Amino acid sequence: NATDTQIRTEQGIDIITLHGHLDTRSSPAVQAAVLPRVTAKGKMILDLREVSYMSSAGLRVLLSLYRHTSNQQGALVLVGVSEEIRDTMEITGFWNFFTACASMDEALRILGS
Amino acid sequence: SNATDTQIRTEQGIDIITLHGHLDTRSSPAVQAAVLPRVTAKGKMILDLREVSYMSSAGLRVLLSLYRHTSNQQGALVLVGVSEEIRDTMEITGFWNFFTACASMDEALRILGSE
Repeated sequence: NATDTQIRTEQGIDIITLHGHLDTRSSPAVQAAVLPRVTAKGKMILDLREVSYMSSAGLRVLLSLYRHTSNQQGALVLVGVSEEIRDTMEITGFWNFFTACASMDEALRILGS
Repeated sequence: SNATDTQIRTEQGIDIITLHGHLDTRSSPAVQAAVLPRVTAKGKMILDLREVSYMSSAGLRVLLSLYRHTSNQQGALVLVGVSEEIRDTMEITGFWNFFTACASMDEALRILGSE
């Protein structure tokens, strides 16, 4: 259940990789881990290629993530949002806060490589 | 009917927008297209929602683009009179956390610094 997380920096770009399902039981541990890893004027990539589903509570984690990156003057890219997930974020209107692509490769060009 | 009654005005620097109805799939475009433009630059806007019963996904999405866009113009916004039932809905998601709200017009004008 818990989300297996991996966190690193390569050239001032923080890469948080997530594996699992943003449950409502599993959401808190990921939030606890991700928010402290945002950098001011910071560039982050959140790789969601192996996240299978978000419920309301997992989407709240992204928005949470987005609001403090927004306020930290930082830049965040989502990598590999599942079709299903995007379609669910498009309905609510949350999708339009975010920058997103399908590859780690394109994601680094967006932030400066 | 499904049409929302939307008044817009400016009191001493503040753009005040008043809504009557619910914001669903049918009623939302008109509210967004009407309200969204009056978002000026470095502005002040009270959105009075005292008389809105509810708002579907599409509706709250309207509050969303108003927030996003209110940002593009780096301006202010206070939501007045949001019901508990609508307020719970925006807490489910955490959208609620994007906004500044109060129950009275006075407090808004105050949060915006008026008389």
